[PDB]
Amino acid sequence: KNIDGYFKIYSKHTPINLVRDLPQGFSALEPLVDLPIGINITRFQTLL
Amino acid sequence: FNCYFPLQSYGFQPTNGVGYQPYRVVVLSFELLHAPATVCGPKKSTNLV
Amino acid sequence: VQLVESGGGLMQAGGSLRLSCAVSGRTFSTAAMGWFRQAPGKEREFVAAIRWSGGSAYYADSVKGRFTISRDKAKNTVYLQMNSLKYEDTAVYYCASYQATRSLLSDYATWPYDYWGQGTQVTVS
Ligand SMILES: *[C@@H]1O[C@H](CO)[C@@H](O)[C@H](O)[C@H]1NC(C)=O
Repeated sequence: KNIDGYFKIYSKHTPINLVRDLPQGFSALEPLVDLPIGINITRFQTLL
Repeated sequence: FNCYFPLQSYGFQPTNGVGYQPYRVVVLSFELLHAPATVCGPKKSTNLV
Repeated sequence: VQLVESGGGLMQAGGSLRLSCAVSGRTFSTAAMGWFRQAPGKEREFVAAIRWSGGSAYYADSVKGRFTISRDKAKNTVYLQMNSLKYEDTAVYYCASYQATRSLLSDYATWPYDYWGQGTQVTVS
């Protein structure tokens, strides 16, 4: 998310046993990065 | 005639007058935009009691 | 900068000869190259100067209309084409670089320069 000029990145790694969709269950994401960019963002894409 | 190069060299010799001696100059300008402020001072701490 | 002259030698009056002077190091875009000559027992005398950017040329009266100075930027070389050789033109010619960006090209006739080549002998018969 991109709020108040800060780019915040939260994440969580979990083990799973499921090949179709998102596992059902619950886990919280701890913050990883807070970037003070002040950059307007409106679009994004993924890189594989 | 009436067509000159805009620049000219400085004469910096060790024996030159202080008025004509070379001086290194740095001008620091401070900017507050619609962005996070990312250049801050040291903000010194103290001991804990 | 390092200056290396070439092209001197013996020529008959009326002939033509091309001197070369390769410029290396800090070849400034807003500098100039000049050719000067010193005859035995005489003081060094300005001959011709050319500004590196644009190639406008300035000549001493003693050589105006006879000699041409040119430079090849890509090769960082200045050339002196010595046409209509005369007895008085006999001298050692040295190529020098003007690190002083002078607005008025004619000022390079009297400016004391910074670095000097080794010299090449020209003898006019
Ligand atoms: C971001 O976009 C809004 C409107 O699209 C604009 O008012 C604002 O100046 C922009 N901010 C930056 C830092 O480009």
